[PDB]
Amino acid sequence: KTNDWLDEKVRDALKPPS
Amino acid sequence: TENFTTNLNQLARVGGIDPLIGREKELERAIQVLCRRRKNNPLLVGESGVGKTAIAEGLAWRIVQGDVPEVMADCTIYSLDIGSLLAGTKYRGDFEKRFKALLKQLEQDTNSILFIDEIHTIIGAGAASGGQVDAANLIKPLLSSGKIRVIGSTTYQEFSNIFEKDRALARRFQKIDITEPSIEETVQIINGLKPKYEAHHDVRYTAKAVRAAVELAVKYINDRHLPDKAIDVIDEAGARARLMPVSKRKKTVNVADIESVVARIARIPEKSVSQSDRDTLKNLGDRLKMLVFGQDKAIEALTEAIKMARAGLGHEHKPVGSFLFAGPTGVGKTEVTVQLSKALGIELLRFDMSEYMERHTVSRLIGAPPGYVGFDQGGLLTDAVIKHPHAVLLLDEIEKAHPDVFNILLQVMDNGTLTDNNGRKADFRNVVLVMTTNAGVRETERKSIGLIHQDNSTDAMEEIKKIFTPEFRNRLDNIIWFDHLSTDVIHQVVDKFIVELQVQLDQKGVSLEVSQEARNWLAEKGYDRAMGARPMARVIQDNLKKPLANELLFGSLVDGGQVTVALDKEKNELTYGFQSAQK
Amino acid sequence: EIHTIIGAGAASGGQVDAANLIKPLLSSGKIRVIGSTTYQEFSNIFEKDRALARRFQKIDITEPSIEETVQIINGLKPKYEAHHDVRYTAKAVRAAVELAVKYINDRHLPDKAIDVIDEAGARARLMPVSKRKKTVNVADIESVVARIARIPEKSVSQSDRDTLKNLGDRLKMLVFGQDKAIEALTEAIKMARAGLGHEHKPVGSFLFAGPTGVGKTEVTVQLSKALGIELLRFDMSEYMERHTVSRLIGAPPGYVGFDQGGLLTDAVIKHPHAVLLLDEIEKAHPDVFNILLQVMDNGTLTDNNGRKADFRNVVLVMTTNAGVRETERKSIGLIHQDNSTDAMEEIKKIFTPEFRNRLDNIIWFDHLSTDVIHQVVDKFIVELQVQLDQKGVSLEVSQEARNWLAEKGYDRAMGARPMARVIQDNLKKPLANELLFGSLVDGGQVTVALDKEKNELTYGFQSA
Amino acid sequence: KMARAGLGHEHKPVGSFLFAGPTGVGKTEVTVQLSKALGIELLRFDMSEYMERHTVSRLIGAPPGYVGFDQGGLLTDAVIKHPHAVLLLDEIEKA
Amino acid sequence: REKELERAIQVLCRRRKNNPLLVGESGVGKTAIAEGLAWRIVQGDVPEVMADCTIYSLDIGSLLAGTKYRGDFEKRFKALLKQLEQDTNSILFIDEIHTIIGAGAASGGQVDAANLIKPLLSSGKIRVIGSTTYQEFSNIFEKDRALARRFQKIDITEPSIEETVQIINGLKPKYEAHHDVRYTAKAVR
Amino acid sequence: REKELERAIQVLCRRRKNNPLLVGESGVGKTAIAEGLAWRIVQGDVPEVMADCTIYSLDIGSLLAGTKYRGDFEKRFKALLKQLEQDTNSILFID
Amino acid sequence: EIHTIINLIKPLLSSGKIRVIGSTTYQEFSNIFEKDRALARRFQKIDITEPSIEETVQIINGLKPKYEAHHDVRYTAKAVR
Ligand SMILES: Nc1ncnc2c1ncn2[C@@H]1O[C@H](COP(=O)(O)OP(=O)(O)OP(O)(O)=S)[C@@H](O)[C@H]1O
Ligand SMILES: Nc1ncnc2c1ncn2[C@@H]1O[C@H](COP(=O)(O)OP(=O)(O)OP(O)(O)=S)[C@@H](O)[C@H]1O
Ligand SMILES: Nc1ncnc2c1ncn2[C@@H]1O[C@H](COP(=O)(O)OP(=O)(O)OP(O)(O)=S)[C@@H](O)[C@H]1O
Ligand SMILES: Nc1ncnc2c1ncn2[C@@H]1O[C@H](COP(=O)(O)OP(=O)(O)OP(O)(O)=S)[C@@H](O)[C@H]1O
Ligand SMILES: Nc1ncnc2c1ncn2[C@@H]1O[C@H](COP(=O)(O)OP(=O)(O)O)[C@@H](O)[C@H]1O
Ligand SMILES: Nc1ncnc2c1ncn2[C@@H]1O[C@H](COP(=O)(O)OP(=O)(O)O)[C@@H](O)[C@H]1O
Ligand SMILES: [Mg+2]
Ligand SMILES: [Mg+2]
Ligand SMILES: [Mg+2]
Ligand SMILES: [Mg+2]
Ligand SMILES: [Mg+2]
Repeated sequence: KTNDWLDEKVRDALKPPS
Repeated sequence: TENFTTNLNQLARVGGIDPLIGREKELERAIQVLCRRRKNNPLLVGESGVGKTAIAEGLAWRIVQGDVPEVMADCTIYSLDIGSLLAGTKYRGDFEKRFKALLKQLEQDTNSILFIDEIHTIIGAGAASGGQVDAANLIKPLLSSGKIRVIGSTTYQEFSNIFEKDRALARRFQKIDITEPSIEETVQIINGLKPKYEAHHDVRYTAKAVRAAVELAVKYINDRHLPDKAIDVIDEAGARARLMPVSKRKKTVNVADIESVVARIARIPEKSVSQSDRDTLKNLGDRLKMLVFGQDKAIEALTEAIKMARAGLGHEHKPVGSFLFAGPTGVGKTEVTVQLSKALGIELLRFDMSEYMERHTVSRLIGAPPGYVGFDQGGLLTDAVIKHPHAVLLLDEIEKAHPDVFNILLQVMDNGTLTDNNGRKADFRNVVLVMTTNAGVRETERKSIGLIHQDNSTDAMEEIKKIFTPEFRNRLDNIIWFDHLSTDVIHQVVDKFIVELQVQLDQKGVSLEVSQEARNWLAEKGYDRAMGARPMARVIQDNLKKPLANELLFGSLVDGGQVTVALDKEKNELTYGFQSAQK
Repeated sequence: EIHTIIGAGAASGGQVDAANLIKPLLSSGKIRVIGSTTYQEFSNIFEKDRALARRFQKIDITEPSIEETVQIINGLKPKYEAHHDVRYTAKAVRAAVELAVKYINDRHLPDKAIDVIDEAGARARLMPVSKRKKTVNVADIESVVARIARIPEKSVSQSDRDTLKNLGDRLKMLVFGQDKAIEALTEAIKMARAGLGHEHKPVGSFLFAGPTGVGKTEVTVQLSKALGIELLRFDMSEYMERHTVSRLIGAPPGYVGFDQGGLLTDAVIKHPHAVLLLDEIEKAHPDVFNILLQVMDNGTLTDNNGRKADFRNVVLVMTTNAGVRETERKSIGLIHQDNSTDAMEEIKKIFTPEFRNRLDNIIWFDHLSTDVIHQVVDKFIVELQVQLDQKGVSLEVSQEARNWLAEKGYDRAMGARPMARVIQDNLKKPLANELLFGSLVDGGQVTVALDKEKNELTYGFQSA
Repeated sequence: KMARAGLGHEHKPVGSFLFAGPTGVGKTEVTVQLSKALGIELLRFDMSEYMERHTVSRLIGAPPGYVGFDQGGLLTDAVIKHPHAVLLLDEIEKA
Repeated sequence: REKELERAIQVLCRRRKNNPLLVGESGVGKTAIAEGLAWRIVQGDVPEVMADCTIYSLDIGSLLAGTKYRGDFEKRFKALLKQLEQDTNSILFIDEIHTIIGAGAASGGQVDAANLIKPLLSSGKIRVIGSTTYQEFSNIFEKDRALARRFQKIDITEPSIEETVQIINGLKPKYEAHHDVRYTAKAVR
Repeated sequence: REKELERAIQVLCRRRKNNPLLVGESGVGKTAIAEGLAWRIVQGDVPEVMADCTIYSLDIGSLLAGTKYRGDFEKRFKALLKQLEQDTNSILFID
Repeated sequence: EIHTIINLIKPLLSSGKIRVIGSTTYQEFSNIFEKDRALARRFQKIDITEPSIEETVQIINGLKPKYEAHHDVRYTAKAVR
């Protein structure tokens, strides 16, 4: 009767003011 | 867009990339795809090292050489660099401007192709925002229109799990499967590439050397692919010559040099064994007999099997030797295996099979399947053999383990390889598999109910047949039954145990001398056929170690001094005399 | 691909999106805009933005019928014909739709059928330098579909035809006896090339059950070498546990091992035409047999990713050792009994009746006869000779010596494997000592004869 | 004394003694006093719990891919924490 | 470690894929071999070809620091590779080489240092020494079959007891100076 | 905690691998021992070599929080390491 | 509903400068608080049990004047019980 046990950061772009 | 793209044709003419030999069908298919009215984008999907980048870059070399169709005579291939495009795209729209400008230039010329190596990267090209906008989305409309042609190259793993995810992009790219070349194809490729490698290393490769490298690489090096595998051996062999002495073998590299390089890469014993190795092998049986007295047949089988593999008469795809050691307790099944590793100076992969009693424990040896907590751990057996390919695999107390474990060792004995949960394939060709079993120990010691006590040696074999499935026994090279430990052999064991005590005693500065009379007394007092040689340790411990330890801790032997042991026949007891050597 | 406009901007400060700029206008209804998206993207991306999804009116689009697709090709025929300067026959366009849908499954019917037309025109345009052939024949369409789908089915070549005829003869030379097994494999493979093959099943699904030492795996392994196809050997002892079966079809999405994918489906995809040797299938968990049931009848297996692997051209050979103890079991009584029937009953117990019905044939390998063993001894000697050739040694074994080796090692129950052991002790062991230290170190010669008086072999080594 | 003196087996534990005797004869107590006299940890383990074969997994832990694998083995972890100790196994026969 | 170092020179002198990889268990001395080459280079014990070559060590954290802006990571990685190519006699040493597979990249993005460095390694323009444990090499590095092909594995087997005593004797002047004590010969053995 | 503290100083004075690790059960004064070293240094009850040293307690939670970028964690972590590297005497504590 | 949030919860507790009140469901406590040793040590479990039948009516009666004033109509004592 055994049982088997199964087992954010992104770059951004900047826009300078026109 | 010179910064982002490089012209392969220009590089081919002055410097060169690589001469392309063969792959006529692969090039014809790629060229046909490029000539299509729509979706004329070939994708060279293949295993690593097959030559996916050679075909794409070989087309430029072929075009300058002129061995191509007239339509492709004016075509020019550009190699895009994803890193260069994203070198300075900090501001919004910078990448789009550079990428759109590059595609626009191709449309104007209308007689050029783009070679994007490792095309799986562009599915996730630089996208600051979460929006799906990326190079794949930008290039998708142009691909369907047919304005531009773009060659691709990616592995099966990357294509299936990254490129396929994007259904729209996959439709535009016509998959072209690249298959590993045959042995004959690979040797021809090396001959064409041989001048390029000969010039760099200033060596000349013999015809035998190139053929041996391809054949030897396939036999021993399994993880890599044949075209890449053969070039690695050929390239490395040339490097050694440059680093060899000034004039010993600079002119040419013989087959012997190729055989040595293959051995180092695969960590297998080199062919054409040295005289030093021959001396060790010739005296392996003699040296093993000194440590393990008796059981010469077992030592002979191990030494003879090891001699065959090194000689070159080993099994094609089986281990050096598979031996099942069955015998009464104390015979020395584990000791001979342990000493074999020490004598040969190879790692001893000792596995206690008692631990793997339940079926679930089988996962430890091969690792847990994908999607479980144990995937990272891997397989103890697979990882151990991979780290130490040449080793002695000692599966002690194999009978204790569940029959499921026996099934796992079927491919090892016959196929010679085992597969890990991650998919890695282990090589058992050079490992010596020794399995010690205590089956029939109860039967052999047991005395039959009869006037004459029948020898129960035969009975033990019957349990072996029941415990082990017939297929398992057939794969074994031989079953070496340890008969018994004789009285004469036990006399030698006493000397061996005393020698072990002497080295331990040497550390404390005390020297022990045992008379021949005392040695015979120990053997008769503790000789037990059923228990083998283990009682010898107990009698020696009580008779000799216990008095010495008391004296050593508190007494004359605190400081190293000679001790003398003699037998008194009148009392039939050992006499221990201690003489201090401090002054 | 209107899913893209939902985003398109995340720069600091602006906090603007294309969908938000057009959201008031769409709500007002002054401007109307058409859009297209994939079913997966609409449910996962477009549906998330309820405002856009609410406004837009979905119009389902699905693959057209076979008749409708050929009509489309005829409509598009002037464009493709003009570019390639080729003309397509009415039968050729019909063949492309029927052949492509039959063999190509991943792509949908419209592009899949057109892909053959475009490639067919390019091949016809590019194949002859003289441009002798401009029209596209039906035969050309078949060849193009074959390469795209990587199926060996095509008109048999003269070079390939010869090899097919001698496949049985060559297999017999390497594997002696077991003629029924070789005939079943050769005949099934011949049918596939001829075209008399199952529409949605593998060419062959053979279960090999026999005594230990018989050449069940060897015939399967040698078949791949003779046919020049890859051998997808999958040892089934590793898959004893139920959870391990997922490894074959891939781990469910969201786990550590999902990316690696299935080992069976990926291998079959990489090598569509190959021999799938599932050795020791008996040891595998019952769940493994369930997966194979689908492959035998449906002809395709879906992995965790959802890709389907085509087993139509795969030769499925599953070796089993079920009921092997009965084979070596010695029945009580003066005369031993044939336990072949008992072994079949064990196979029936282990394998479900439905599984056996799907299998093309179940071949019971017979025990090796004395005559067969004599050939086996010669085969092993040839392997030894090849190994000796690498070291520059030549071995000559007399006929009397070969008979002596056969009798010493011939065991019906154990099989051919004992013969190898006899060769190792009698021949390899003496040569090994001489090879390492002796006359055979360099350029050796060897002769073997049987001493009739002493009934023991004599090994004569010449340094040469 | 022999092990500390340097005349030990060097590959086996200090001692493996099976104390078989009638109830209340002092077999368990002598081991407890030995630890106190030596000032070493006493790794008391009751073997009555391991009545059946499956319970043995607890001593060495569950294998990878099964529940309780992270927990580890009580016997292995206990010895690791206390290398010098007395490993008492009461009611060994009942196991 | 002459045999281990000798193979490294052979790999470094290869026309293509001249990237030696030092795979061994922790504590064996892989970093010592990678850094020891630089020490021997100054002394001149290494072969003439190796002489006059500068070995650099890559700090993954420094390269990825302050790279939030798109393309900053690529600029730094492509700038360093350009430097190595221009010199033609510089060898890069990437300790814990498995880290480049998981270098700076977006969640969706698959562009990493491994993909960028892959073309240069195959061509042979740049030589890159590596160091990683057996566990990381098999569970992470080997998974990337493309990257593994470019790197040549060099097995490192821990030294014997006899070999180890000489290593301590060579490192004894440094430990003695820091602790201002002298280690007896018997103590080292 | 003289015995426990003495072991820590010996490790810290080592030329290499001078990173003591305190392992114990919950609520055994594990954190207090590391914090106590700072208190002892302030009172000058430690050896002369230990004197004139600073103990820094790194907060993993604060460092991880607020990065929201690939290089934010690396830059702050590398910045922290630079400060410790600049001062040879300085020591770090990571609970 | 602290269980909904549970990186910064541990540092404020460890510092001890500001004490924090946390309301979590019994099921969530076992799933989150019991599993995390650090969170469990800092937080003290205060058992909040439902009032008895007599207590429940008393609470309504205590709060009944507020309700009656709000809408200007009252409930009989029999009705609330
Ligand atoms: N037909 C061929 N002719 C000549 N060289 C070949 C051929 N096929 C492969 N090569 C060699 O292959 C090497 C180039 O790498 P490829 O085999 O194309 O793999 P790759 O594209 O780098 O693999 P990935 O994409 O990184 S997994 C060089 O050594 C080539 O000489
Ligand atoms: N033939 C032998 N000569 C010398 N020492 C021996 C011999 N056989 C056993 N010993 C010693 O006996 C002890 C136990 O040896 P093992 O190899 O474990 O015995 P074994 O008979 O293989 O044990 P099991 O329990 O039956 S697997 C060691 O001290 C060995 O050195
Ligand atoms: N019929 C045969 N003809 C020629 N060689 C054979 C034959 N049967 C076995 N052999 C030899 O035995 C080896 C091949 O054995 P396999 O066919 O792989 O065994 P198997 O069928 O997997 O065994 P089991 O015990 O049934 S699992 C090679 O050395 C062959 O030369
Ligand atoms: N051959 C050697 N010569 C000199 N010192 C060595 C040698 N091998 C090991 N050492 C010493 O042992 C350490 C080797 O460096 P380590 O950083 O331990 O290498 P490593 O085992 O590759 O590292 P990781 O971090 O475990 S991958 C240093 O303290 C060296 O002084
Ligand atoms: N030889 C003895 N000397 C002193 N007390 C003893 C002795 N034998 C038994 N006892 C008493 O019994 C206890 C030990 O009983 P124990 O050995 O655990 O019993 P059992 O063998 O039945 O499990 C001691 O702590 C003491 O109370
Ligand atoms: N040796 C000691 N000297 C002084 N205070 C101690 C000592 N041991 C424990 N304490 C007190 O008890 C606490 C033990 O908790 P601590 O070891 O910090 O827990 P944890 O290891 O779970 O982080 C200390 O913070 C301190 O208040
Ligand atoms: Mg490539
Ligand atoms: Mg043993
Ligand atoms: Mg088989
Ligand atoms: Mg008791
Ligand atoms: Mg290191």
